[PDB]
Amino acid sequence: ILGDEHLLGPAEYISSLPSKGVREAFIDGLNVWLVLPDHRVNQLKSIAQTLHNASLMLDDIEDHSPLRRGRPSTHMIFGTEQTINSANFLLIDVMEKVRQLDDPRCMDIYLEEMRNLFIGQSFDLYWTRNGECPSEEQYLDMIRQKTGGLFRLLTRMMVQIAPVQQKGLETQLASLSDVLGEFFQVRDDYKNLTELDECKFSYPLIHALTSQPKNVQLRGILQQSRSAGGLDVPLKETVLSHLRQAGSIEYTEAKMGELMEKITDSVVSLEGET
Amino acid sequence: ILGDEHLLGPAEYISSLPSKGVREAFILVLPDHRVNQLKSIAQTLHNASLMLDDIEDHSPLRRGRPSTHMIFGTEQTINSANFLLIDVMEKVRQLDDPRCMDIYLEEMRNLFIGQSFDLYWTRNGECPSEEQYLDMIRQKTGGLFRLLTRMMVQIAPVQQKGLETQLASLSDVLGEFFQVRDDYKNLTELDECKFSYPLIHALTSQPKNVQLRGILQQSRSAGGLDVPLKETVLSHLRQAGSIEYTEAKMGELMEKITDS
Amino acid sequence: LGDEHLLGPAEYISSLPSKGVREAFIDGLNVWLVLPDHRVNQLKSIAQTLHNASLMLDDIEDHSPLRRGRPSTHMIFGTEQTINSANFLLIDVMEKVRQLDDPRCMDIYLEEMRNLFIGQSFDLYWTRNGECPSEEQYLDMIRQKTGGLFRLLTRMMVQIAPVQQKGLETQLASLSDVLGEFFQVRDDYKNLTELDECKFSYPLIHALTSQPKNVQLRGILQQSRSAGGLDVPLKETVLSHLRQAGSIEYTEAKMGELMEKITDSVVSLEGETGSPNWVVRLLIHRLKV
Amino acid sequence: DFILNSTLSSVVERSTPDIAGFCSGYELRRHHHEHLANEGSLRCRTDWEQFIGPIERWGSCNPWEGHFGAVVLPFCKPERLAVICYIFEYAFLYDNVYRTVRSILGTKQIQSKMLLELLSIDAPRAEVVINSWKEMISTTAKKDKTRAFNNLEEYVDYRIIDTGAPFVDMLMRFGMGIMLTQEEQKRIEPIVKPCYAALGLANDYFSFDIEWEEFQAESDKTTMTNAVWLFMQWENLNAEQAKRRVQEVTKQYEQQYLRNIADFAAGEGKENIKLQTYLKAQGYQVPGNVAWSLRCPRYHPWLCKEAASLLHQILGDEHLLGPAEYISSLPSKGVREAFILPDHRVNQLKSIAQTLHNASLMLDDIEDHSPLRRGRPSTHMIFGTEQTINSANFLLIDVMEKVRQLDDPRCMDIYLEEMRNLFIGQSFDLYWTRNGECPSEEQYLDMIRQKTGGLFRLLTRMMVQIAPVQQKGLETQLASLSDVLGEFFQVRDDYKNLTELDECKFSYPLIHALTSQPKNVQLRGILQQSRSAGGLDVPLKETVLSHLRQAGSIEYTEAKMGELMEKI
Amino acid sequence: ILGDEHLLGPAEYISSLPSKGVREAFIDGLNVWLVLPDHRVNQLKSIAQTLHNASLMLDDIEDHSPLRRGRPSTHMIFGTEQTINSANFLLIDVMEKVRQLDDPRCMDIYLEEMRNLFIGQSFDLYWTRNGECPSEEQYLDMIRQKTGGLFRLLTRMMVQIAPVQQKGLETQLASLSDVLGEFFQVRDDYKNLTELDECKFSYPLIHALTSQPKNVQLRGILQQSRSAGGLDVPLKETVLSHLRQAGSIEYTEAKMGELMEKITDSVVSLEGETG
Amino acid sequence: LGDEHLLGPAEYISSLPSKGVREAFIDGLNVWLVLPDHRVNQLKSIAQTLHNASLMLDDIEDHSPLRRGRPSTHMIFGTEQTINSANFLLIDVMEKVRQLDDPRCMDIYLEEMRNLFIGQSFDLYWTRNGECPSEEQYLDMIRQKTGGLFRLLTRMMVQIAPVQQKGLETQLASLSDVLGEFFQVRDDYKNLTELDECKFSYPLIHALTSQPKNVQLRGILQQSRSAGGLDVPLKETVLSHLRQAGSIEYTEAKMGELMEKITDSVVSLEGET
Repeated sequence: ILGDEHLLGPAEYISSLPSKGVREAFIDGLNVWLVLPDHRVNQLKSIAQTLHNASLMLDDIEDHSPLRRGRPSTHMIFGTEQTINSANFLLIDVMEKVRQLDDPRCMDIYLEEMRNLFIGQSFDLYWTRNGECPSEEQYLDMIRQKTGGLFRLLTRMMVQIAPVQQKGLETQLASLSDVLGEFFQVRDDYKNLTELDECKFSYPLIHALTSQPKNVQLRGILQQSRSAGGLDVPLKETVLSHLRQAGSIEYTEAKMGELMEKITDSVVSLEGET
Repeated sequence: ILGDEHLLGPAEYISSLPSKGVREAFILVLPDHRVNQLKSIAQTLHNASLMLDDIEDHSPLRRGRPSTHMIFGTEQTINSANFLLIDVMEKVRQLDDPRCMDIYLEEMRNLFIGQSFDLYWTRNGECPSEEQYLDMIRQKTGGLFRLLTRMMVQIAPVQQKGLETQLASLSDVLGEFFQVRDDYKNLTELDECKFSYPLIHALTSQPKNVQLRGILQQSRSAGGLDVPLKETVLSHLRQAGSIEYTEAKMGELMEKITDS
Repeated sequence: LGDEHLLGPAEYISSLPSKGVREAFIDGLNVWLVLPDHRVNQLKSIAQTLHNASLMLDDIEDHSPLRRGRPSTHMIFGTEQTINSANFLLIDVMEKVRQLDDPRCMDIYLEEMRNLFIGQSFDLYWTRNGECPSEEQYLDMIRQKTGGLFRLLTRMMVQIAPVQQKGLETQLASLSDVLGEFFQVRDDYKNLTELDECKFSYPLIHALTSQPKNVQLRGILQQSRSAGGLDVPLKETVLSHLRQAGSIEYTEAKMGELMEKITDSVVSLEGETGSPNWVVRLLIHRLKV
Repeated sequence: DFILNSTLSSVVERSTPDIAGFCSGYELRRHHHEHLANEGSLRCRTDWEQFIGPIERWGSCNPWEGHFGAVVLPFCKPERLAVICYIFEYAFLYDNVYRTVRSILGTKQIQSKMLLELLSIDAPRAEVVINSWKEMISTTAKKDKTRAFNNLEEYVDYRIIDTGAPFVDMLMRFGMGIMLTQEEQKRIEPIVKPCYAALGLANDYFSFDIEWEEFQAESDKTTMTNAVWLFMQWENLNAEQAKRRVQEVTKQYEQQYLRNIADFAAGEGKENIKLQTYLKAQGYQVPGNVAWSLRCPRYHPWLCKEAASLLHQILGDEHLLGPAEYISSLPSKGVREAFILPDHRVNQLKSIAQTLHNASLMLDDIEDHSPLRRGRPSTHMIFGTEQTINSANFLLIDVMEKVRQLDDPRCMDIYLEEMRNLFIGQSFDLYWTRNGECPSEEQYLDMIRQKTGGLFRLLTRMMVQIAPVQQKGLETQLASLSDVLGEFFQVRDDYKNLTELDECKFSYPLIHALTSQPKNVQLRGILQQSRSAGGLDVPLKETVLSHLRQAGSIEYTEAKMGELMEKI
Repeated sequence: ILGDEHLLGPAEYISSLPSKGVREAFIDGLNVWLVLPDHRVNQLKSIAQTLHNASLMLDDIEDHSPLRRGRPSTHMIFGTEQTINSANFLLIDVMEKVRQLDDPRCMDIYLEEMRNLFIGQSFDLYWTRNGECPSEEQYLDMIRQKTGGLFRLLTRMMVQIAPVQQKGLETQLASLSDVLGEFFQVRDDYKNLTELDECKFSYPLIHALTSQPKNVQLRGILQQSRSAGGLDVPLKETVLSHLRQAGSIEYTEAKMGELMEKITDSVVSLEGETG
Repeated sequence: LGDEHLLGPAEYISSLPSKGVREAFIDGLNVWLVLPDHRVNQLKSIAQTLHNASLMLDDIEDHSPLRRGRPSTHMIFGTEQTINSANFLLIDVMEKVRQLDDPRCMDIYLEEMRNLFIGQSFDLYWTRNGECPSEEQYLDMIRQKTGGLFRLLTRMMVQIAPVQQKGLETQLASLSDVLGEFFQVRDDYKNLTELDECKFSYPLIHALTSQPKNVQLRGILQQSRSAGGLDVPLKETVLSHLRQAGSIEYTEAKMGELMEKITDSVVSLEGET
């Protein structure tokens, strides 16, 4: 009838797994600049945790990943439909917490940044389904919304409840959020490749396909993955060998270095201001 | 990337299919603009529900035409449904009333609990009772009607404030009637092992019927039933006396719906 | 037609390494019942054939690729041929009971095989439909499935036994029933401690009963049902859910109680006979201690 | 203190330089808590006649120092001391070995009582003694006494195990209980044997005197295999000359053992006390053997009584009968009922036929992957495969309850033989169906005489047995009729299923097509496609029909029916 | 134990099937202008028939077509591997057939034309497997080589075998053959579409995908075709409705009319510089 | 445009590591036949291209995901593109045989290719239908399938060979057939000692012939035929059956007997020259 045990089951499962906690560390780091009450910071951390959990729950069915952190995924314990149902309700649940922050403007930020996140994820899903390689500009504009969406969403809701005074620090913090969202995705791509199964594009894999327009081997191992469903170890070694010859990994290291210089410059400028 | 063509695609496709407009016809002296706003909210919520339900039932067709997940994929349809929820959120905001927000959130919570119970019963093959099944369809199906009626009463010019309870009861009875009718007009005209009022009566009145339970189990681990198996299921339901046990419910619900 | 293709699946399973629990049980009971070597060997053949047919059928109805580490009979001869050989083995055993020179041995056979088939039918119904039985229902079933061959052999031995030893029948039947319960709870314990076919057990029943709201265990069991077996990480999660409800200790308590009953019954039998039975107690030692 | 605490046991005090010219100044110890060792043999003896039977041999017991297991090895732990005396007495009496059947059951109760107590305390510690026990018993069995052997050097290593040294050795191992590595044993095996041989050779040497009398008593005895008696034929002498011969021969190689203790393990690595203590333990028993064997009754029996006198102080049936009633509710044709004596006997036979046919149909539907039967869903789609198999087996068991009420023992054998033939036929059918093997015409016709004519033969023979005595000369005629009738039914079924083989079943027309045309590759390819994919699509079926009709196989089939029909 | 019975086998089942005789009729067509003897005509016709049979046998495998002319395909009676083997041997058989024409240049012609045919087929396969939409120019270039290759082969060998005199009328005949193959392919596409199961790109489909690079529905249905290895009736009707809105069935009739104008002009021109 | 899709699979299979048995055999024959270097390189090109096409096709017709520890060609380019490239390779070699400046070099090519295709056809038919050939039938097949390239190369070399080389035609051809037979038996031995594609071999044919009633072996072979391959315990069971039947010793004796003929033929050829 009404027990609400089949709704929060999947939500509670994913919320009891090991996690890095980068989203909460970002809030803690920002709270130094914007002095805020512990109550508000904890509310924002809960919001970020719920949004992250919903995103993780959804992005596992769309990747057919049986395991998460060595533990089984949520849809392998509850079912795909139940996981979708709980994830679509976590959006409503967060909607009641943004409304408890006592600010009419906080709902506008929520409703705009969520739309940006959904646009980015929609583009990622399209490029995954239809194997169309995007340009570097396109890929860098997706991950500034798909991954930098949560950081920007948290930042804009925190400079609004920030006590008076500091209001000028809006553009700088937003740029920091975007650069961090870019860095945290290039880093994950580099880590995953140097140390693709679901035929997912990455920054190193676009450079290879762009610099080498006549590489017919790469474009065929990229299609065997789509057709069969995944690449075995012998084919993954071939893909890594093809990427090692185009200088894609060096390109990725250069991009990461360039991004980190921007991060440190923004941090030093912000520290100078405050 | 500032495009909306891969996010709004499935939403436009599901809104182009032919419909019956039950929710719109359901929709207190209200100004016309408010009525159009409420109709848009109802339509968008129904479209999202259909988009999600077609996936959770592996239905290749909807009203004769293809389903949304066979033209755009599963994941894109899911993303579009989530953004449709966000868009309904935006639409409720424009109604210019603080108290519509709480109504929307509470009704969505109830609708999701009902759908969760339905999904649990369908996946695990656990047969609900009469009371549990009749309480699940007061939320999964009557949730939209209750949501709309509570929203309409609030933004209606004063006077009509004591009729919230009566209209809510009317909405619950209406949702029950719709679900029981759709159960009836599906056997007196299953492949995903969906329970129903006739099926529950048959399985409860007969605690030792092994044939029906075996056919249902075959349906579960086959992806669906063929024509002979569906025919024997119908014969079992007809012999158990559940086609007119359901016809008594449809009359009893019509008695309540007529009174209030 | 020259035989073969019929007693080939039967001979493949008779050439595999075994243990000899039933044979040792017969030799342990013979010191109390006292039978000629001919009759004891005939009963050994009957028990061996019946156990082999049971294993042949169990492998098919469990989708088990291997048995004792070696390939199964139906992966070398086909499902249909194995079924045919198993059906013929029942007719073959029914030819050996007739050579025991007793009309009353046929009634015992035909009345205990019915109980065997009833217990196995309930096992199959619960496995296929996903229904979870109660502890009483589960314990009663394994008193007919696993403790039926022991009872069958026992009731045949107390009928060919020379005149006098015939009042010791109810005690021996109870001993066989408790042995059949013990041999199944032990396997249930051993498999878990060190579900691919959605098989129920004492720990799993306890976990499902004590926790009416554990939605994760009921979820992984359904995943197993809908995927033809669990993976190793899901198996570890199922096993971990069974150490938080106390199922592993509940199974050991049941095992201890069963062993106490076995020891009490053996002591009573060794007292109402006058002969200490040092071969059945070595079998008890080989089991747990 | 993890060393040998020899405070509970002490050496024997004797002023002589050495008794009987053996074991000069060796530690022949005696245990002060020896009272447990005494009953150990007596408790065993009480078990024997209670399980095996009466004894007339007294055994091993002397008024002097003590038992052979007492003097030789008193270095046991206080608790694990009497369990060994139980083993020794059985071994010291086993060499000599309806009521015969009862005697055997007694043996299984002695070879398990000793095993129980020994294994109970510690199995890995225990397993050593049984492992040595297994090979020890077997070795002496193989050596035939009628066949002789060669020089004493090759003799001793047979004898060192034949009477058996490692037996006492493995109990000493059982005394202190250190597990030893596998390969390190091998290099020290030639270290222990010189001690073992000298240890073992004494036993027989003292025991020679009593072994002699036995040969004269037994005529059939071929040889008294014994080391010292081997000198009697090899080096012919009076008698006591051979007793002198080895009196110091063993004495000569034990002196070697003192070196081995002080050698490399305890030499260069003198500060390696964990290993150096291990070596010493082995050489303690040696003085023990000569003590007891000196004058004991077992070896010198003159004491007899003097030794004895001095020493006297579920409701069920719903998941079983679920697939069976479903298949019995589907429409039938009444072919076997019409084929089938007072009315009750006829009804009993009709019930038997119906149940057997239902079981056959249930089993056959599973092995055809056929979802439908008479337009109605098959049984394995309402109850599954395993439940249907269970019900099919129980139906075979149940028919037996029906057969036994016909009041005829010679109806219990007809049923079994006919079912054997039915299963043979079905086995050949299944083998040909699976392993893509086309039978010949004769093989196919033989198979369908048993798979399909088995039921008719069974019913006819049962009816002849049941029927009044006068009309019993038919039998053969009716059986031949039934065989032809079943053949006709099978050929008809093959013919009709073609005019108007989704599982690649060999029919009568198909065999003709395959045999008359050895070079037809299209038909064979289509059959293999059916085997692999699972079945045939409609144009494939039409091309199969075209290939069969071109070869004139349907006209062949119709000729068989007219031939079969004429015989009927 | 030396019979050639499992090799020639698949090559006879495909020959037994009914045909339309386009290649034979074409061979008869250029024979009035070239006037070469009957035995040479029969040899050329046998070469063309064998090449067409090999092409059909390979094509049916590379598309999973259970049926051909209403009857089952060759790889459902002999399997895939034996069909591939027979297709590979039919090339060698055709090349034994060519040397009997008693002209060294026939071998060079044959080798060049088969190189072109294999290039065209390679591009067709790459576009089909990788889900890459060709442009109009690329598609028209491919169908000029894959489909017009056989006609060009036959006409180039015919103008070489034929009795002396007339030799300058080679380029015109090659142009005619290329245009004719283009027409055959476009006609086949139109007939199939009006009256992509294996994700095959056509002229109307290319036009629709080029005209509206925002139609996500068409692209999604084309991807569903690839994912499920085929399209059902409602999805095919939806694709046809999409093509009947972007003016793809009308942009195809103009191409066919232009190809007929070219064919008629080429025939007329090749009727003036002869007798 | 270009041939980037037609020569893809050919170049990929050329890149992979090889042994060089064909090139070594050509070099070995050269000491008797004394061809110029240019012709020897032309023949090496022909042999390499033919071998590569053969491997490309064999991997397809045997569902082998791997080749020498590296991914197969049809796992990178698809089955259709690989078949197309193999056919173009068959075409391309015929443009190389035509560059040897001898009309008679083409009839040899056509006849030996016919023989090779016949042998492979019998192999494929036996594999698909699950029919066990006889020893004579099996040995006649491999004398054409794997003894075909050797015979082709030998005949072309003797045809190009500068004058003389009269009697060195039949002896060298017999050497080629024996050598191909020995290579196939050696490969069968190696595969066995250190079945997934239901492939018959000398040990397996011997076992199924010496034992007319071994039902277990036939059942395991049918299970391999149906399921798609043998998992490890079933492969161990087949190996145990073969060891019990004595097939391994039969194979080793056959290998020794073939090597004796190889040695005698080589000694005789050296003796004549």
